[PDB]
Amino acid sequence: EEEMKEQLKQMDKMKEDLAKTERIKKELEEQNVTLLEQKNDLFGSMKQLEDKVEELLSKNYHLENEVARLKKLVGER
Amino acid sequence: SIARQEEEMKEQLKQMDKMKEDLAKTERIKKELEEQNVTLLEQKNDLFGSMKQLEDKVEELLSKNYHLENEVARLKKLVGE
Repeated sequence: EEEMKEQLKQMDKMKEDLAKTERIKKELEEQNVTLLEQKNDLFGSMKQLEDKVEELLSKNYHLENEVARLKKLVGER
Repeated sequence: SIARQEEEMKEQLKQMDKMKEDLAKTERIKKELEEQNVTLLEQKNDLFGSMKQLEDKVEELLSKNYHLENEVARLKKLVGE
């Protein structure tokens, strides 16, 4: 009579434990998606900065050569 | 009702095992997710750090560019370019 209890009771605790663990799992999943998005956004920004760096290093070097050329023409130093 | 009780306890135990099995699977996925989130968080902070270093580099490159363009304009004005 009171034996089916101990098993039924245990089953209830397990049903609860499973529901809880699943909530944590769903929570971790949401965090995972949020982190992946934040990374992709960061990668994109880094790409734009890297391109900008390449663009400026190239323009500056050319400008430095031009400065050198224009200077010899005017007789500067 | 006894044969009925036992038959129910057997089924009950079968459901209990299926429950244990679903819990153990959820736990494996949980740990895998925890580890992935730790890795993602470390990479995020690293990217952030690198982004700040890149911005500082651009900031300086922009100042050199500004000065160079001023110099070239000053010179081209004298030559006639």
